[PDB]
Amino acid sequence: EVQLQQSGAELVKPGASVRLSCSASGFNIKDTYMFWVKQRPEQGLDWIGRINPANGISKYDPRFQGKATLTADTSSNTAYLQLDNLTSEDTAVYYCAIEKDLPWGQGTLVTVSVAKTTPPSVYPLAPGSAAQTNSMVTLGCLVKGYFPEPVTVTWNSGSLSSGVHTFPAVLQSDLYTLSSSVTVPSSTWPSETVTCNVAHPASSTKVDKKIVPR
Amino acid sequence: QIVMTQTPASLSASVGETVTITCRASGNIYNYLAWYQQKQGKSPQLLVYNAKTLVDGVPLRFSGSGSGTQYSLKINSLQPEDFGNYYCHHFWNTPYTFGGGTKLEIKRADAAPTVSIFPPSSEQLTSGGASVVCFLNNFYPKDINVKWKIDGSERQNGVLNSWTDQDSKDSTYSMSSTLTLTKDEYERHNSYTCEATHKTSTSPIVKSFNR
Ligand SMILES: C[C@]12CC[C@@H]3c4ccc(O)cc4CC[C@H]3[C@@H]1CC[C@@H]2O
Repeated sequence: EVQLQQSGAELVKPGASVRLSCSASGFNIKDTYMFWVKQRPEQGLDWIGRINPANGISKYDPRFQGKATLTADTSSNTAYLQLDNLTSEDTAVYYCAIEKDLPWGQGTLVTVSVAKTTPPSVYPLAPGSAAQTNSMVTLGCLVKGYFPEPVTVTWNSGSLSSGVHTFPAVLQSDLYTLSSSVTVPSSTWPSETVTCNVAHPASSTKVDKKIVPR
Repeated sequence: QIVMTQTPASLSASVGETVTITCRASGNIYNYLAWYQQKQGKSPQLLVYNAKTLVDGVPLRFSGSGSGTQYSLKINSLQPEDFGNYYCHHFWNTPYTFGGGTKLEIKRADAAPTVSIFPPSSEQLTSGGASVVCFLNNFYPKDINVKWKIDGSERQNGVLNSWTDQDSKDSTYSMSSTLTLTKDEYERHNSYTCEATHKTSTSPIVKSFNR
């Protein structure tokens, strides 16, 4: 299929440089004008540059001229973006795209920071003993004390889709805290089994904490 | 360089409502513009390019228009899934500047927060901290305040609140209020309380546990 895959997310200390690799599949970049976009946490879309892989002449927005470098090789269609002297003002989601009707890349998150990577402790949120029998109940998972973004919280390995709510983690002393709830009928709980599964790639840690009554 | 100024900054309209988002260019961009819809956490979606041209698969309700410096996107018969951010992309020349983005909320009939309170997790206790969580699911409008009555007196020291985006269907929100205490502080108090005062009931929604 005709689609682009960007590199994995990376954690970089301030000052260093990153080479992001956007791999296109199903077509050839030597015949497409590629460009990149920046997006700060909660902020807008910034145009970083543009490039024609064939010859290699790239145009940039003056703002990024001093740190962004669009480079592309046809040998493997892998477009690159080198970011020099990284500062916090760079921590953002960088997208890869082509100047045509083809969906952008999934974006590569570049988290510029000094904080060492830490695995999330997931805590099961079960009711403190209240008449739960009432149509449906609501239990949750509180994942906290982890860095860096992102993480993956799912209920019963994707089985539980409806009624799941995951909240955009919040920073604190450089650590994050995120939570998720699930509304399952009074029936499935606790006759059935329901547990959240949270995965944190950056630490190669995955975890299953069983939601059992107190 | 051609700077793009888009308006309105934030917006709200109900299902079925025709809307018009506008992007005005400092210099004539000769129809070289494109509108993108970015739903939270996802990648921009191309809706319209070359001024009026709509992408394949994009629902006929999304209309694009404009001329010279003024360009407008018109979403006729608004639908619940049309919420999110919208940007305009100029590419008459470099740099291909973006617009400021338009926020879009979906007007829906008010709904009240289904409050739930969960005392600290059995395990967490041993670490030396205790987060009492209260989930207030499926309400609207986002305008809402919860308060933490510790035992008798009021608490507001050390609380994290987060709101999800609008649901794909019921356009409702949700909030995760977390009062993070320390083992001892939690061990020296009983009736922790989550009082939700929302614009739907003069009598506040109250859920609490006694320990
Ligand atoms: C990629 C853009 C949207 C898609 C546009 C397109 C879309 C289809 C096509 O056949 C040609 C072009 C040329 C310019 C492209 C634009 C350049 C700026 C914008 O982001």
